[PDB]
Amino acid sequence: VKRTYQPNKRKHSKVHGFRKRMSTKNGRKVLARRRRKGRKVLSA
Amino acid sequence: YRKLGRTSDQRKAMLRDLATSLIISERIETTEARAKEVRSVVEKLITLGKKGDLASRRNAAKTLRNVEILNEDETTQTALQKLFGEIAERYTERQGGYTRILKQGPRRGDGAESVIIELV
Amino acid sequence: AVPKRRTSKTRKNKRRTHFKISVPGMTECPNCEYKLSHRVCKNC
Amino acid sequence: EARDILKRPVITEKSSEAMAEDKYTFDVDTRVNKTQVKMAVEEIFNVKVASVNIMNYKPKKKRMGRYQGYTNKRRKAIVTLKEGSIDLF
RNA sequence: ACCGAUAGUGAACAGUACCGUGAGGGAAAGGUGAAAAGCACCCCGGAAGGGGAGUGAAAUAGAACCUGAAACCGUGUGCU
RNA sequence: CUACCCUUGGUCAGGUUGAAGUUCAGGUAACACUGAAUGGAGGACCGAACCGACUUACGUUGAAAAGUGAGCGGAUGAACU
RNA sequence: UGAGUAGCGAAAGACGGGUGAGAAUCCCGUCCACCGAUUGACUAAGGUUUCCAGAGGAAGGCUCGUCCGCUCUGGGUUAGUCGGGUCCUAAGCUGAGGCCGACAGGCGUAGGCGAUGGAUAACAGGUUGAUAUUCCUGUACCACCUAUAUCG
RNA sequence: UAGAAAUAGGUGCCCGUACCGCAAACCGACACAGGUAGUCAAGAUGAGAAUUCUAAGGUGAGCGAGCGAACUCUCGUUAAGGAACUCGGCAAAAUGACCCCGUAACUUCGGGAGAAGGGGUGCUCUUAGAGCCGCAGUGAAUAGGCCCAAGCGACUGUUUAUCAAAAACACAGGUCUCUGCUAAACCGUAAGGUGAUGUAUAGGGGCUGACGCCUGCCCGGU
Ligand SMILES: [K+]
Ligand SMILES: [K+]
Ligand SMILES: [K+]
Ligand SMILES: [Mg+2]
Ligand SMILES: [Mg+2]
Ligand SMILES: [Mg+2]
Ligand SMILES: [Mg+2]
Ligand SMILES: [Mg+2]
Ligand SMILES: [Mg+2]
Ligand SMILES: [Mg+2]
Ligand SMILES: [Mg+2]
Ligand SMILES: [Mg+2]
Ligand SMILES: [Mg+2]
Ligand SMILES: [Mg+2]
Ligand SMILES: [Mg+2]
Ligand SMILES: [Mg+2]
Ligand SMILES: [Mg+2]
Ligand SMILES: [Mg+2]
Ligand SMILES: [Mg+2]
Ligand SMILES: [Mg+2]
Ligand SMILES: [Mg+2]
Ligand SMILES: [Mg+2]
Ligand SMILES: [Mg+2]
Ligand SMILES: [Mg+2]
Ligand SMILES: [Mg+2]
Ligand SMILES: [Mg+2]
Ligand SMILES: [Mg+2]
Ligand SMILES: [Mg+2]
Ligand SMILES: [Mg+2]
Ligand SMILES: [Mg+2]
Ligand SMILES: [Mg+2]
Ligand SMILES: [Mg+2]
Ligand SMILES: [Mg+2]
Ligand SMILES: [Mg+2]
Ligand SMILES: [Mg+2]
Ligand SMILES: [Mg+2]
Ligand SMILES: [Mg+2]
Ligand SMILES: [Mg+2]
Ligand SMILES: [Mg+2]
Ligand SMILES: [Mg+2]
Ligand SMILES: [Mg+2]
Ligand SMILES: [Mg+2]
Ligand SMILES: [Mg+2]
Ligand SMILES: [Mg+2]
Ligand SMILES: [Mg+2]
Ligand SMILES: [Mg+2]
Ligand SMILES: [Mg+2]
Ligand SMILES: [Mg+2]
Ligand SMILES: [Mg+2]
Ligand SMILES: [Mg+2]
Ligand SMILES: [Mg+2]
Ligand SMILES: [Mg+2]
Ligand SMILES: [Mg+2]
Ligand SMILES: [Mg+2]
Ligand SMILES: [Mg+2]
Ligand SMILES: [Mg+2]
Ligand SMILES: [Mg+2]
Ligand SMILES: [Mg+2]
Ligand SMILES: [Mg+2]
Ligand SMILES: [Mg+2]
Ligand SMILES: [Zn+2]
Repeated sequence: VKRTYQPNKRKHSKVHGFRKRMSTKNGRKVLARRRRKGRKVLSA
Repeated sequence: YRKLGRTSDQRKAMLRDLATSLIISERIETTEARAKEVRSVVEKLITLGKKGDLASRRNAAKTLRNVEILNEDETTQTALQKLFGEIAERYTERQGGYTRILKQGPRRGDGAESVIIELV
Repeated sequence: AVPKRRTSKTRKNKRRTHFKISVPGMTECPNCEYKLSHRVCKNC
Repeated sequence: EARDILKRPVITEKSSEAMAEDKYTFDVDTRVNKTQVKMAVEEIFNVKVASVNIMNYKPKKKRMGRYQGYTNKRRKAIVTLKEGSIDLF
């Protein structure tokens, strides 16, 4: 049966990518939180 | 008679293959139950070959496979030709009992009893 | 459907009383070491 | 910059088979185009270049114990000579 | 008159591995020996692994390496 | 994923039926009207692909956190993708 | 503990020969059998080296294993014309100035981005262990540049 | 419109290109009986991409060997009877393709209808007959069971992904009501939008629900 995750490079980059995060204040808050926690990966 | 863990069509086909392989190679290694079943098939075939007539040859053709055998030097013959040629002549004066089974013991993969069945 | 109580060491070994294998039926090879009775050497 | 464009010759069985057909294989800088590679080859080896074929190789997953990683990404140029010859050895 | 590896940071070797579309969640894992002197050589074995011979104060300190409790798993047998 | 929607693409073996119109032959003062032919309409019919999920059997520490087998509904449309 | 118990995930295999310490399970052969509007062939997405060769058999593989999509070492993807960019726009997204809003921001004009559509020049054959309309051979085409004689 | 050649030789960049790809490599925690868009479309049979067997090409399914107990599951047959079973004919059996006859009540005149119910079918020869063989000739596979009557809903469609597909929702049709346009209604604090690049034969909201015949009395209360 069809499952929830149907991968799509373009969709993934456009919704969760770096530039989409930079595009809003709350996305920049996400990036700041992840930098503060010390994550290796900040976004897609 | 044994079922050999196969359907009737599969069992019939396997017995034909084993009988033809025995006729060709004259000595094969198989499991105990398969050999005990195929001794009857092969010996009835040899009986037909000793009979020798055209009807016997066609009845034998009902059971034998269509395999070719390269003989001493690049000369071919069929398993049916060998059965009605050399094999039948070898057993002209023998009344039954053209095969024997020699037990070898269990084999590694499944513990099955390996045996050799050969033409006498 | 499920064990009501665990099986003690004593009961388990009692049950395993008959869980064993037997010595093979074997005979010395008069000419060709030892072999299974009613079997050919197949290696000698 | 011609000696920065060309990093090293590629010596493999396939590259030797290409050498038999006057085709020379180099690892090149990953930021250069095939026109730059042709000019660099002409400047360094004083030969005439008929054509350049170029390709990119993705980083290769690699490990050393618990340390898994990647090799460097590569750019491979195959240079077909019009005239001249190149004595790498 | 703080902790001493289940403690003390989540983290003594990690915001990693792993999980999630994502925001996010988030581990386990310290100790050979004073010194590598880390077992030449022989034997069984394809190897693994062993028995010797050596090193060492010690090898039941041989790297799954200080100590090595209990559960649990075996071998022998004094009484039954 | 799922619901609705927007833009832009794709897909639907075969068989059946035979609307309106048109032509002819009548019929008429004219027009109705009749018959044949043709014509090819329809959220039309039967039925594969495809889309469903009515019954039943199996499965129920599953092959599977919703499936499989056998039939079953739709199948040019408010279709499916 | 339950227990050497349940299970080992839709099915047709047999034999010969080989290799090996070890073979129902690897290789080769013959016969048999299954799919065939597909269990065949080719594109897309997605994955990202799983591809090829040589070597291996601790772990992984529901058994075995000499084998492997597993391990080690070394390799492999070639384009003016294929698909995309140096072309075009749709939905939608964004948006100089601008309008509105406690802040943060929301909306929107010109403009821009954006294919699932429009435009757009290369074909046949051969060849490798692994690439091929990309490499080679043969024969072409398109755009630009220069040299030897209306554009809008 | 304003406005201001051939020939020869040469040059032509970046990104992707391996491999799997209706799967052992993708989505399903698995080398998971599931899900995954398009394209190519052989022969015999047939209306056909149905059916059965094959071609191209691929594959033998990553546990086996025996035995042939009960019981469970899938499958086949069954004397006499034929729904006596059971909540209920659940399941199974029966029907089934093609060609030719024939076909009721009722009806919105389309239908109902494949109504129902019958007949035929192999092979050989001669030009529709004459023969031949079997228990059986669409000799396999695949291919509607039908009729009478009542309730509900007109109808095709839609629904509780994962115990309910229905009489529930929708529907074409009816009616009431709002709305004169910066419409009403709706989203939004606003700007800006939908309504609509529409304008009362239009747009929103309530109720009813094809069609036929109809839809009575009460305005005291809200
Ligand atoms: K390629
Ligand atoms: K009243
Ligand atoms: K009133
Ligand atoms: Mg048997
Ligand atoms: Mg059969
Ligand atoms: Mg390229
Ligand atoms: Mg401690
Ligand atoms: Mg800690
Ligand atoms: Mg030692
Ligand atoms: Mg030793
Ligand atoms: Mg020793
Ligand atoms: Mg030692
Ligand atoms: Mg000690
Ligand atoms: Mg210790
Ligand atoms: Mg098609
Ligand atoms: Mg219809
Ligand atoms: Mg589909
Ligand atoms: Mg549904
Ligand atoms: Mg089904
Ligand atoms: Mg119907
Ligand atoms: Mg239908
Ligand atoms: Mg146990
Ligand atoms: Mg047992
Ligand atoms: Mg038990
Ligand atoms: Mg049991
Ligand atoms: Mg069992
Ligand atoms: Mg299996
Ligand atoms: Mg078949
Ligand atoms: Mg490989
Ligand atoms: Mg194993
Ligand atoms: Mg590998
Ligand atoms: Mg804007
Ligand atoms: Mg303001
Ligand atoms: Mg496109
Ligand atoms: Mg290839
Ligand atoms: Mg390829
Ligand atoms: Mg694979
Ligand atoms: Mg498998
Ligand atoms: Mg699968
Ligand atoms: Mg699937
Ligand atoms: Mg067709
Ligand atoms: Mg078919
Ligand atoms: Mg009966
Ligand atoms: Mg009867
Ligand atoms: Mg009866
Ligand atoms: Mg009764
Ligand atoms: Mg009763
Ligand atoms: Mg039924
Ligand atoms: Mg039929
Ligand atoms: Mg007849
Ligand atoms: Mg209804
Ligand atoms: Mg319906
Ligand atoms: Mg439900
Ligand atoms: Mg319930
Ligand atoms: Mg239901
Ligand atoms: Mg407007
Ligand atoms: Mg109602
Ligand atoms: Mg009503
Ligand atoms: Mg009333
Ligand atoms: Mg009043
Ligand atoms: Zn012996």
